[PDB]
Amino acid sequence: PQQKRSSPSEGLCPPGHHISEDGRDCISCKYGQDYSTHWNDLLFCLRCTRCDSGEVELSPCTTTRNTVCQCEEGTFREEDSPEMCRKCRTGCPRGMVKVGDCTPWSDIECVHKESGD
Amino acid sequence: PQQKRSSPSEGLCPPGHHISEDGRDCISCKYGQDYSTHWNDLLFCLRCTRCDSGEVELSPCTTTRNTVCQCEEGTFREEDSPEMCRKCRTGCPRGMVKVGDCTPWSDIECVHKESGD
Amino acid sequence: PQQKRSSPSEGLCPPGHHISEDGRDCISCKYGQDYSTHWNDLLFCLRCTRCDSGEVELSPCTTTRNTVCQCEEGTFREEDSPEMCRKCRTGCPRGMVKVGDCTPWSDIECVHKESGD
Amino acid sequence: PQRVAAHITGTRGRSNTLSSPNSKNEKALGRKINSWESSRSGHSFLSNLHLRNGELVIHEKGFYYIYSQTYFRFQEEIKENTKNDKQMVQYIYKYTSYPDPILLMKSARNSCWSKDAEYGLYSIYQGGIFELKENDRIFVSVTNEHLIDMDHEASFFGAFLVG
Amino acid sequence: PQRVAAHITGTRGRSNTLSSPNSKNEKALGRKINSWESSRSGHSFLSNLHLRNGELVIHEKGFYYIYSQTYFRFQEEIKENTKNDKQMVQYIYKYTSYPDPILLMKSARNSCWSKDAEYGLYSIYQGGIFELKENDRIFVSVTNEHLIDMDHEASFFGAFLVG
Amino acid sequence: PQRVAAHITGTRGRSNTLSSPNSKNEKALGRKINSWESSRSGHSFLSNLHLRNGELVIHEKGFYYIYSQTYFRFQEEIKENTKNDKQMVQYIYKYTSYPDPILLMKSARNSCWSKDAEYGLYSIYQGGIFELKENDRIFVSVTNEHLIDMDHEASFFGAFLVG
Repeated sequence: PQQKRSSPSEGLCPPGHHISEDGRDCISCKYGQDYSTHWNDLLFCLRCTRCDSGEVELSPCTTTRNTVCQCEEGTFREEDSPEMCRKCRTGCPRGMVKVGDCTPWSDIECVHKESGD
Repeated sequence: PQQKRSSPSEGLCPPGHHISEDGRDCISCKYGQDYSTHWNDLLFCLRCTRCDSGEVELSPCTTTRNTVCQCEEGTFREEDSPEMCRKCRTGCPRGMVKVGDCTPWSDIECVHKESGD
Repeated sequence: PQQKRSSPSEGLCPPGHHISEDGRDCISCKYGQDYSTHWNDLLFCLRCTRCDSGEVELSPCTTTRNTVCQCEEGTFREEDSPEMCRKCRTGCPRGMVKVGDCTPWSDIECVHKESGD
Repeated sequence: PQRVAAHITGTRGRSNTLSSPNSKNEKALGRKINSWESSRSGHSFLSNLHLRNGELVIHEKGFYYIYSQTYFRFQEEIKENTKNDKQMVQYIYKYTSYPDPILLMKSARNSCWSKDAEYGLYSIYQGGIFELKENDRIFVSVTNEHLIDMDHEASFFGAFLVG
Repeated sequence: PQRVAAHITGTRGRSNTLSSPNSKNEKALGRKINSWESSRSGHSFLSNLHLRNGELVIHEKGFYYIYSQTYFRFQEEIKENTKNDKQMVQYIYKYTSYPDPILLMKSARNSCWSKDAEYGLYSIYQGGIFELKENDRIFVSVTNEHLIDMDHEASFFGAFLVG
Repeated sequence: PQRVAAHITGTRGRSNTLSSPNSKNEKALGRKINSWESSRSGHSFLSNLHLRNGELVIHEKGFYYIYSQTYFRFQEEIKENTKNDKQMVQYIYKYTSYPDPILLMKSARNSCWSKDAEYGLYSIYQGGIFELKENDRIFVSVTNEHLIDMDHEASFFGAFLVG
């Protein structure tokens, strides 16, 4: 009933750690470098992501959560454009009115994508 | 001198069929799915092709012939452009006259690709 | 103290040659086809390069030196554009003056890449 | 001796299977290609590996060269003021004994032209070696899945035991 | 033990061989590349496979990872009203004991720009695993064969026994 | 038995290492990628091969399938009268017991659009088989190294013993 640091529960280590090779200890992930979000048996924690020059960091990487990055103001990203933030349109085309402003996850929304006038 | 369905001639099955693995019978291809055009020893018939949205079907796939597709009116295809039908030109450039109309295998033919006027 | 043609020094053959497989003689490279510039133990000489249609040959391939090609007049090549010669600009943009002429290794040099007027 | 490899291909017209039971990924980018054929054909096979919901399942632990080719083929009719600009990305993931899928490889292309442009042909192939444990699962996910041409010679997915 | 593989490359300047005896395919799309070098060099080789009319001939039945890279390189000087738009396609075929060639893989690219565009660089690589029988023959065919750069580091064709 | 293979990847943020001691090539085109990680990770490894100054060092003579993927990713803001036109080339070289590096493979792409174009995504993958002698060294060099995205799933380099 006496111990020290970390041992695997049912063969799984806690978030913020990874498991030893065969010897079985639970090693901590390195803050700012890698992490693990769930109980696991990874031999290596997961590498943190670095926000690129077109993004801003909302929260840093921790041994428990990956960095959270977001497109910089004036640009946005969607499900089919995960690779590069796209420049938001300044205004709607001739004949169409706003209705939706630029978000980090969406360009401007313009109406006459049905409506009268 | 008594039989049933299909047996391979000199180790080859007829068009519309393929040969059994090692056991050797001649299995029929599945109409609308696959085919074979010549006597053969394929373990699998050849898959039919499906015409895409820019093509029209001239004749369906049969156990014996692959589907026959052709570019849709207003578009054409040639030896170096087998992947996508290309839009036919509406008219000849300034100074050149027709001579050749748009075909499924050719754009318009314009003259002054030598000639006087 | 009597010999014939070519034998390897300390296991290396001279420029213009390559070494025999295991049997060890020094075979000459084929002029106009391949070469070798340094003492070596290649089992095959290096293939000569053929200047392409946008280049001019300054010197031919010899058993000892590779062909030397250069971009044709009016075009140029630089460290980040080794694949295709790029067309030299005819003149500088509005407001900028020459200072540097087109070379085989450089486009025109235009000033107001800082300066007064 | 015993060969460990697979090469599975699109189903041409059946293109996408899924249906209602379908099958998916998770925190994975793009959308999982779920329609690979699962049986022997004259152009595909599975030897000591099997398919489940579009994912190749590993039986023997080891180093695997994994690869995939995905053909983005589309005819496009733009209009007025731009909105057309496509990012064509092929992702290769693995599911191990960890809740979330882990990216192994990505390869991307972006459409160019705009307005004055009739169509686009973009075949994307990538491959590389990764260590996998028995029961690890690998799949392919892509953006703009609606532009993928699934003829079997065009889009495919495979792997084989290295060394 | 006994290695089964090959890697053959373009012949640089000799670019295209063919001549009068040449050699071809059939119902095959594009045009067969017939000029691969057929002997040992410091960058190519054939081990338990040989070349015939541009086609690699299989000696040992099995699963083969087959691949090819074809470099489309061209300087272009368009003119007046368009007509320029190129489809660059690399096809990989096999001839078995069946009269017609059977496509195994295709990979395509289309030129983009137009008018305002000085040149194009398009290297196309594809590869995948296929089961082949002894004496099966594999070759590569391409569209716009006149735009292919055959320097040996640029265009090549190969295969090796998998598993 | 004993596995001979490797797969090494970019270091994400550390992107480029080099520093003052760095390491280079020679008559080699482009610039050597010197920042591949040199140790075990959950996405890279070295088995009977090792890394030195960005170069993979061969231990066992043989036929090797060598490959590399390099992701050119860039946001671009052109201006007035053109000057923008990029040649994206990936080179794969070997150093043998010969003074100068010898090209094994190249693969190229050129940017298209111009002026009216916001960004470019160009993943380049190539691979092929070459005979190498013990102590031969292989590396990758590229043009526009400043546009390379070194996230590990994006850019990598590897090889394995064939046959």
